[PDB]
Amino acid sequence: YQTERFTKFSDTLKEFKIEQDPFNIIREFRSAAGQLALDLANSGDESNVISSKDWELEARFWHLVELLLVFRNADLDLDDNKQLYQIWIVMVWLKENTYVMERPKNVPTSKWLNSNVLDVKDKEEDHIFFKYIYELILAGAIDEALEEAKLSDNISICMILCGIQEYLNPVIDTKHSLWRRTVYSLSQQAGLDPYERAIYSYLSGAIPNQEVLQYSDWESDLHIHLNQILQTEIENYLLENNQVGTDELILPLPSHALTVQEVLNRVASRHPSESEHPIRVLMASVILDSLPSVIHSSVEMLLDDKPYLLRIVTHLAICLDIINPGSVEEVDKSKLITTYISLLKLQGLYENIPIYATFLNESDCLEACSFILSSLEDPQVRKKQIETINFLRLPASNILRRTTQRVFDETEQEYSPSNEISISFDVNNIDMHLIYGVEWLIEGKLYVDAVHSIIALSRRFLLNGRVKALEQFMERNNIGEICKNYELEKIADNISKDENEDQFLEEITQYEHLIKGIREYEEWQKSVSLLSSESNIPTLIEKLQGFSKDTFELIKTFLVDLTSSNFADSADYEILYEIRALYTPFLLMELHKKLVEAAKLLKIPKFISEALAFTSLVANENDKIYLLFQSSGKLKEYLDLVARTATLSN
Amino acid sequence: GFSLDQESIEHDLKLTSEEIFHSNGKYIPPMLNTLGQHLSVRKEFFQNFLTFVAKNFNYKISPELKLDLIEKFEILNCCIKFNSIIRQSDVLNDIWEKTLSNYNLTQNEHLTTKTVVINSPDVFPVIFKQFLNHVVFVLFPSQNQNFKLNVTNLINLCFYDGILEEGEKTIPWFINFDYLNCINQCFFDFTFACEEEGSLDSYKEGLLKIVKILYYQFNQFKIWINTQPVKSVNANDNFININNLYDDNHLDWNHVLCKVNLKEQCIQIAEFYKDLSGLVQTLQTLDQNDSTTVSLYETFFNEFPKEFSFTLFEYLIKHQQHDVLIQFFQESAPKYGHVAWIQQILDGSYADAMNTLKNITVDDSKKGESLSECELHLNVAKLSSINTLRKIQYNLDTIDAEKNISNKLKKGEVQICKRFKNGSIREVFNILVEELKSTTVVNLSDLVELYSMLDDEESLFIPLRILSVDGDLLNFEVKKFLNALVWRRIVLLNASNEGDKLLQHIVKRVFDEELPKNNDFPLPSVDLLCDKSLLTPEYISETYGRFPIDQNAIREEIYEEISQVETLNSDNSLEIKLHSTIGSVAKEKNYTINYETNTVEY
Amino acid sequence: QLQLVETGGGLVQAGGSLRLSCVASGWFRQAPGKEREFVADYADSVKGRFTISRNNDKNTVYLQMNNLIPEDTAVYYCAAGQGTQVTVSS
Repeated sequence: YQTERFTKFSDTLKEFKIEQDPFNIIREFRSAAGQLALDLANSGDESNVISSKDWELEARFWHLVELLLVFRNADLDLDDNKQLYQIWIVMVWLKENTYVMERPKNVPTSKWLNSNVLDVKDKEEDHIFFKYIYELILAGAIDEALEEAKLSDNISICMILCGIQEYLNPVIDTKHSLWRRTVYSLSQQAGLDPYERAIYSYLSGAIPNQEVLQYSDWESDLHIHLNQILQTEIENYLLENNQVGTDELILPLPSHALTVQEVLNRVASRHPSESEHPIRVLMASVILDSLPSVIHSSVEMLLDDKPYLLRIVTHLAICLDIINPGSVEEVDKSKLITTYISLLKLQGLYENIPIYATFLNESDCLEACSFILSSLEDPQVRKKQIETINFLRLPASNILRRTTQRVFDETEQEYSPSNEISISFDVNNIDMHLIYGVEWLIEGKLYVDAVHSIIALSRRFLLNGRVKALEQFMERNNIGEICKNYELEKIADNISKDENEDQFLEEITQYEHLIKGIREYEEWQKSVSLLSSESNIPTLIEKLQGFSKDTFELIKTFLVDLTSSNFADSADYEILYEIRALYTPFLLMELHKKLVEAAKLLKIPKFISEALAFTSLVANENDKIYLLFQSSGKLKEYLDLVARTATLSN
Repeated sequence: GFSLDQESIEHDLKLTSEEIFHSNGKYIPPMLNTLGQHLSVRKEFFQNFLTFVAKNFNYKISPELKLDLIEKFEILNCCIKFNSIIRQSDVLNDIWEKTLSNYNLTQNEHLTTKTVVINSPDVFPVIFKQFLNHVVFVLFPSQNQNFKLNVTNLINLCFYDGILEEGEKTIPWFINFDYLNCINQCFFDFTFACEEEGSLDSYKEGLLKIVKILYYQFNQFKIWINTQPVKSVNANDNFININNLYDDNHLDWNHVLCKVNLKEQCIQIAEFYKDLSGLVQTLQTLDQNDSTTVSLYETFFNEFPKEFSFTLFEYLIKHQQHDVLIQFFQESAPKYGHVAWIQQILDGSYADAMNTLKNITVDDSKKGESLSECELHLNVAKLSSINTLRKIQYNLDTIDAEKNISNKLKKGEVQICKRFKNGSIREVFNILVEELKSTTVVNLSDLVELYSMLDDEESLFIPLRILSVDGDLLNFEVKKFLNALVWRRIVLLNASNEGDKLLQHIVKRVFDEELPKNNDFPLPSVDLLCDKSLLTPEYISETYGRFPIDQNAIREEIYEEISQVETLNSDNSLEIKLHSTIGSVAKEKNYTINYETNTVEY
Repeated sequence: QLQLVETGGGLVQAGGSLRLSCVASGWFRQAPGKEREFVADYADSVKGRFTISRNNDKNTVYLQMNNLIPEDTAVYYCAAGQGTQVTVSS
C-alpha cells in the first residue's frame, strides 16, 4: 500500500480511462503523497521524517499545478488581462499552505509584571506576541488575525486590518493612491520591532531591511517580488487610470514590473542551498512547458538518481499530451514512454496497461510493444492483465509475432555444430518460455503463424540429444487446439487451401508419432531388469515391445515419405529429410539391446537377429530406404551392428 | 672294412644274445621256473657294455642299424614279465597261451606253441593282434571292469619300451617296420576301455579313468611320430597300395579318436601333450580351443605360445574377431563361402562386393540359407551404392520370387496341379515342399523349376514376368523351353475350362504392366510351343540333375506333355486362338504385332 | 499549524438536513473512490440545496445541507481539514 507509491498512482489513472471530467487526473495526485507523509507522522518511529520530508513537499506542488491548467483552458462562454491572473494563482498556494507557529503558552495576565522601567525580558515577551501576530497575517489569517489582534490587547495592529479590509474591498472592485505612499514612509521611521518592520513593507510592495530577510527562508523569500509587482502593476494601471489624481500622488513608484525569470534569478541566489531544490524548481518549468529538459540532463555526468522526479515528469506528459494535444514534445513523448517502461522494472507487473493511454506512435509501431516479450515467462497473472485496456487484433498479432521472431536470431549459433555436441541446457531452459506466448494467445485464426515454430527447431537438434522430442512434450501440454484451428480455419476464405491444410495435418502426425517413439524407447530402456525372476510377464511384454517396434518402423517410414517426391514447396522437403534419416538406426539396436540384458534368456537371439537383419533387406525396395545414409552418414554403422550376429546366432 | 668285420662279430653276438634273452646255457633251466627275467637282465647288463664300448664308432648307417637291431631283442624281453603277471592271472594267460598255441600250429605248424622263443619270437605281435581282434567278441562279451581290469596290464606292459630309447641316445625300412603293423590293432584298445567309460558310473570311476589315461596318451602321442618319419623316409606313396591304405585309413580314424580322447581328459594333460608331441595340431587345438574356459589368464599364455602356428590360422575356421587382426582373414584365407559377409571387416571391401556376387554364384552349387545372402546381397548392393544391373535384377527377382513362392506354398492357397497322377517322373512337389519348409527356401536354387508347378492360374501367371525381367542368365533354349512348358500347361487348362479363359487375363497382365517396352518378350506361337529341337540328354541331365531318377522316365513324361498338344492342335487352331486374342487385347494399347520376328512393338 | 477543526458530519436519511461547522484553529468533498471535488461559488450538484460557510474577515458564517440525497455521502474537507464524514442512506 504505502510502500507501493507507483501502484497508487496507477489506480488513479485507471479510473480516468474507465470514464472515457478531465481535471480529475491531477487531483488524485494529492491523495497519494499526502497519505505517505501522514503514514510516517501519525504513528511509528520519528527517524522516518528523513524520508517523509520528501513526501511533505511533493504534495503541495500538485496543488499549485491544478490552478494553472484550468485557467488557460476551461474558458467557459459565461456572461480582461489574462497574464495578471497568474499572480492570484501564486498567492493562493503561498498563503494557505504555509508554516504557522501556534498560540504562545503562558500568556501574562496583566502587563509589565517584572516592573526603561521594563527589564530585558519584557521587550522579548512583547516581541514574542509581535511575531505570533506578524506571521498569521502573512498567511491570510484575517479571520484569525482579526480575533488575534483583539485578543492580546494588541490594538496597535488592528488599524491596518481594516485598511487591508478597505484594500480588499478595492481589490474585489478591480481613493487610496495616497495611502500606498504613507506606509512606505512609515517603514523609514525609527522605532519598530523587526517583525513589525517587515509587515509594513510586505503589504504595500516594498523591500525591507536585509536583517529581517536573513531569518526569512529562501522558499518564502519569493513573496518579496510577488508583492512588489502587485503594488506596481496596480499603480501602473492605477496610474493609467489615474483615479486619485496627480496631487494624490506623493512619491514615484517603480511601476516597471519584471518577468518571472528576472525574479527567479534572485530567489535562487539568496538561499541557493535550498531554493534550488529538485522538488521546488519544477514550478518555473510549468510556465515554460519543457518536459525532457530536466531529466535528460542528468545522464551525461555519469562520473559522479532521484526516483520521485521520473514519476512526475512521465505522468505529466500523459496529461500534457491530453491537456493540449501534442503539448509534450513528440521526441520527449516517445522518450518518456520508453524511459517509463524501462524504469518500471520492479513495478512492471501492474503497469502493463497504464502505458497504453499515451500510445501515440511507440505503440502503433513495433516500439513500445516489444518489451513485454521479455518478462512474460511462467506466471499466468501478467498474461491475463494485458487483455484489458482495449487492446487486441493487430496488437495481439504483433506481440505474439515479436515473441517468436525475436528469439529465432539468438538460436543462430545452434546451427553451426553440424557434426559435434553443444550446450543445450539454455535451449532446454529458455525455449520453454518461448511457447507460453503462443499457448496463451488462444486464437483459432492466428494459428498458422505459430504452428511452425516447433518444426523450425528440428535442425538445431542435430546429433546426440534432440530438442524436438522435448518440444513434442510442450505441445502435448496444450493439445486440443488442433480442433480449434481446424474449425476456425473454415471461417476465413483462402485460395491455396489444398497445400496449407495438408502441411499442418502431416506435421501433427509425424510429431505425435515421434513423441510416441520417444516414450516407447523410454519404457524398454527403463525395463533394464524388470519383473525380476518372473519373466513370464516379460515374455509377453518384451513380445509386445518387439512387435510395437517392428510396426512403428514401417509406419514412420511411410509418414515421412508420404510427402511424395516432386512438390513446389521443396524447402519443407529438404528439412524433413534429415529427421527421417536420423530415426532409423536407433530402432535396430533396441532389438539387439535384448542381447545384453535379455541375453540371459536365449529367446531374443533367434528373434531380434532376423528381425533386424531383414530391416535393411526390405529397406531396398522402397528406393533403397531412400538414402538415409546419404543424409546422416550412417552406413558402416548398419554394416557392423548386424554383422555381430554371426558370433552369437551360431 | 673294419667296421663291417666288427658288425659281423656283433651280429653273431646278437644271435647268441637272442638265445640268451630267451634261454641261457649256463643257468640250470630245470632249477626253479622259466628264468625269462634273468635271461633279460643278462642282455640288459650287456647293453650297457655295448653302449660304453661303441662310444661314437658311427659309420654311415651302421650305428643306426645297430641301434635298430637292439630294439629287436630288448623290447620282447618285457613281455614275459606280463606273462608272470599273467601267470598270476593264470586262467586268462593259460587260455591265451593255448590260443596262441593253435595260432602257431595253424599259421606255421612247428608243434603249436613252445615257449622256447626261437628266432626271437617275432610272431608275438601277430598273436597279440589276433588276441586283440578276438577280444572284440570275447571281452566285449565281458564286462568293462573285466576287460577294463584286463587291458590295463597290456597297457602297462607296452608302456615300458620307451624308456630305453632315451637311454641309448637316439638321434631304413626295417626301422619303419619294427612297430607298424600293430597300429592295425592298437586302435581297438582305447575304445574298449573308453566305450565302457566309467562303466556307466562316473562318481566312482573318475579316478579309474584318471589313472588309466596315461597309457592311452603315451601310446598315441608316441606311435604318431613314427608315421610321418617313416613316410618322409620311405616315400612309398607312388606304390602306396596296401601299406598306404592301412596307414592312411588308420591315420584318419586315429585322428578322430585322439581328438575325443583329448577332450575327455584331466586339466592341462592334453595341453601338455599338445606341446610335448608336435602332431595332430588340429586335435590338440580342438582340446585347446577354450574347452576349459575363456579366462585371459591361461589362454593368452597358451595362445601367445603358438607363435609359429600357421596351422592355428586354420583353427579359426571351426566356428569371434580376435588375435590382433590376425592378418585379416588369415590373409583372406582362400574361398570364404559365408565368411565373406564377415569379410566386410568394417570396410567397403571389393572382395566383400565380389563376396555377395560370390554368394549368388555360390547359390549356383550346393548352397543353403539364402536369407543371409538375400539380405546380404541387398546389403552389399547398398554398400556399393555391367555387373551392377545384373546384381540388382538377380536380387529383386530371386528375392520376390522366393518370398511369394514360399508364402503361396506354405500357404497352400492354390490347391493342386490336377493333371499329374501316380507318376515317379516328378517328385519335385515333395522336393519343393521340403525346400519351402526351411533354410530360407533351402537357398532356393531351382527358381526355374519352381514356376513349373502350377495349381491355381493366379499362382502360375507370374513366371513370364521373371522370365522377361531377369532372364539374362540361361541360354535362349532354356528360356524358350520354360515359356513353352508354361504355354502348354495353359493350353491343357484352357481346353478343359470351357472357353479358353486362361489367356484372357495373362494377355492383359503382360500389357498393363508394360512388360514389352522393358522386355523384348518373344511372342509364343504354335511352332514356338511345339518345338522339340531343344530336347537333348545334356540339357536334361543339367536341368533335372538333383533327382536321381532315370532320365528315360522324364524324357517320356516330357514327350507325352509335348505330343498331347501336338495332337490336340488339330488344323493348328491354337494359332488363331492366340493371334486373335493377343492382337485384340494389344489393339487400343500402344502395341503392334512384329511379324518379322514374332515380337511386340508400339 | 492551521489546526482546522471541523465538526457536524454524520449519518442522515434521504431528505434530512445537516450543519457542518468549520473553525480554523489558526468546502470540498471526496466520495469513496473518486477525486476531491469542490462543493462550496457552488457546485452544479448542490446549487439550491446547500449553503456554504465562507465569510469575509473573521466570519465563519456556518451554514448547512438541506434535502440530502445518496449522491452526497462522502468525506468533506475544509480549505482556506482532516475530514468529516457525511453519509445519507437511501
